[PDB]
Amino acid sequence: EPVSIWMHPEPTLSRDQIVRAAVKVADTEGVEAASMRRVAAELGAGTMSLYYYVPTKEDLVELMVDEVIGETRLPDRPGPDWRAALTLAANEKRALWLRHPWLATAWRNGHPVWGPNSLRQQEFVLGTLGVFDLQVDELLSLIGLYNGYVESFVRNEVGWLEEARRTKVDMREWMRRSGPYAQQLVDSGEYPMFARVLAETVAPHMGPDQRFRSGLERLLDSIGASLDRLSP
Amino acid sequence: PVSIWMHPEPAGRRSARSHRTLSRDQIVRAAVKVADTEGVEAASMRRVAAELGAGTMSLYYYVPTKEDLVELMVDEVIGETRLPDRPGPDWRAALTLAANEKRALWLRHPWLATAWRNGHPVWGPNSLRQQEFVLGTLGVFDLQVDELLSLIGLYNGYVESFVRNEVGWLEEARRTKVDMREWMRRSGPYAQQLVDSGEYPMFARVLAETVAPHMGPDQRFRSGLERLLDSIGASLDRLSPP
Ligand SMILES: CC(=O)O[C@@H]1[C@@H](C)O[C@@H](c2ccc3c(c2O)[C@H](O)[C@]24O[C@@]2(C3=O)[C@@]2(O)C(=O)C=C(C)C[C@@]2(O)C[C@@H]4O)C[C@H]1OC(=O)/C=C/C=C/C=C/C=C/C(=O)O
Ligand SMILES: CC(=O)O[C@@H]1[C@@H](C)O[C@@H](c2ccc3c(c2O)[C@H](O)[C@]24O[C@@]2(C3=O)[C@@]2(O)C(=O)C=C(C)C[C@@]2(O)C[C@@H]4O)C[C@H]1OC(=O)/C=C/C=C/C=C/C=C/C(=O)O
Ligand SMILES: [Ca+2]
Ligand SMILES: [Cl-]
Ligand SMILES: [Cl-]
Ligand SMILES: [Cl-]
Ligand SMILES: [Cl-]
Ligand SMILES: [Cl-]
Ligand SMILES: [Cl-]
Ligand SMILES: [Cl-]
Ligand SMILES: [Cl-]
Repeated sequence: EPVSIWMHPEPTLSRDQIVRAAVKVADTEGVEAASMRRVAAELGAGTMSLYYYVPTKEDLVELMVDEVIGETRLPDRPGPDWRAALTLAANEKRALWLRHPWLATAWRNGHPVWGPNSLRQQEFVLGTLGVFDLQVDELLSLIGLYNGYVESFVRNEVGWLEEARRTKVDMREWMRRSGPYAQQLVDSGEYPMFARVLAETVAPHMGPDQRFRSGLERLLDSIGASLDRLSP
Repeated sequence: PVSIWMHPEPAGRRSARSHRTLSRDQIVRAAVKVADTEGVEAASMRRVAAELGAGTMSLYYYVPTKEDLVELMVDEVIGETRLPDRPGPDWRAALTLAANEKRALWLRHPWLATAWRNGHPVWGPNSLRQQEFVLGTLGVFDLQVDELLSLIGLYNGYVESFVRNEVGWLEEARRTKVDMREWMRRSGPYAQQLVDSGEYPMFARVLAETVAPHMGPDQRFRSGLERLLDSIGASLDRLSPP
């Protein structure tokens, strides 16, 4: 039976060096550029000798994820103020993804990453609502609202940065250039919800940081409303 | 760069050595079939041309870049969703229908979970029509546009995360031969070592008390979706007191 990288003890070179060097490549070149042969060259080592520490590309990615999650700066305990605690975790996750853009898209597996940094972060996040009388699956559903918002926002933010390096058209410029088509769509009268969105939305005109915070505040109100009903 | 939705499409044309007339639609449809069977990376201009019995360069007359092709493919398959013109007066039932149609679509075309790496939205006609339906489900409540979009954000965040993870398991298992249920079996001993450490009590509680993972995929999706709809409902109430 193939053994989890987390159950697979590691014996000049080390697993951590290999992982950190891989991360440094992916940060600027993407995860596909962080091949073993590339990471080997970065460490002045022979490629075959890397496999002794990290048996596969798949395992390298999983190690890379857990390694970076270790960079977040969370207190030991979430404390009683769940809003502040989730805001703190939200801001840290956003900053982490923007430092490591590949996090938004590198993971195409189903299985979760059960390395020590991810488990430690999960304690903090799951613990934020431990002071309400929730069943586990109620808890996990509310935390899914939180993760859903943060990851969707930042995945899109990192999509725009990626897209703009290809096209040199960023979000603001994209909205400017799409205006004549948007008007054509509104004037057709076929998309009245869309027309309402365009006429009335505020979010796209704020900077990214206040747009993130303003969505977070609404997200947290949505969790608070559910808490009112579940644990009254 | 003119967007693909504004890029005027030339007349259908048959190259002298080809049996079939070439059009944008026929190229996108042939691309979708390739992506379904072999993934989006395999659907190079050449491969898609081979499926059509056409020369590679003649495709570029109809679709100028791979990215436009992908945007076209995304909009094409979204046309497959089966939604009525208007959502109707039951918002839970309407978002339930859209959730189940999106999940089935992503299961038919699993590259939808991963192939879109851009920031810009797809404003093709199939996407805009589905967006009207989805946005329309809460349009009758007294909601500011950005409260509406935050609530629809909850809906999409749930459906996409679930199905992205579902399709991930399927892809992962084609490589490893271990699906989710088997992965849970094989990970038992390690999970028990983590619990035994005493360093992860929330994790221990989760492993002890979670029900969802033990359900079959349809029941798990439904049961999460009901909980998501309960949260949207608590928000709808609280947004318009008393
Ligand atoms: C995320 C995203 O899609 O973000 C979009 C951004 C890139 O682009 C934003 C965008 C684009 C263009 C404009 C605007 C945008 O905000 C402006 O607001 C704008 O509307 C503009 C304008 O071009 C205007 O200038 C103009 O040129 C023409 C018109 C007719 C109106 C204006 O005159 C007035 C206003 O200036 C809107 C925003 O749309 C939304 O927020 C859409 C949200 C839709 C949620 C869909 C969920 C559906 C779920 C599902 O199917 O499961
Ligand atoms: C999505 C996912 O991660 O899905 C996981 C699935 C693949 O795997 C599920 C999983 C795995 C293993 C087992 C189980 C699982 O459910 C079982 O429930 C299990 O717990 C099992 C067992 O192996 C057991 O058999 C066993 O071998 C060992 C122990 C200690 C207990 C059992 O004896 C009893 C029980 O049968 C857990 C589930 O965890 C969750 O559902 C976790 C939700 C995590 C949310 C974290 C939010 C973090 C956010 C953030 O940091 O921003
Ligand atoms: Ca508030
Ligand atoms: Cl990447
Ligand atoms: Cl490699
Ligand atoms: Cl490998
Ligand atoms: Cl941008
Ligand atoms: Cl800002
Ligand atoms: Cl793919
Ligand atoms: Cl599975
Ligand atoms: Cl089922």
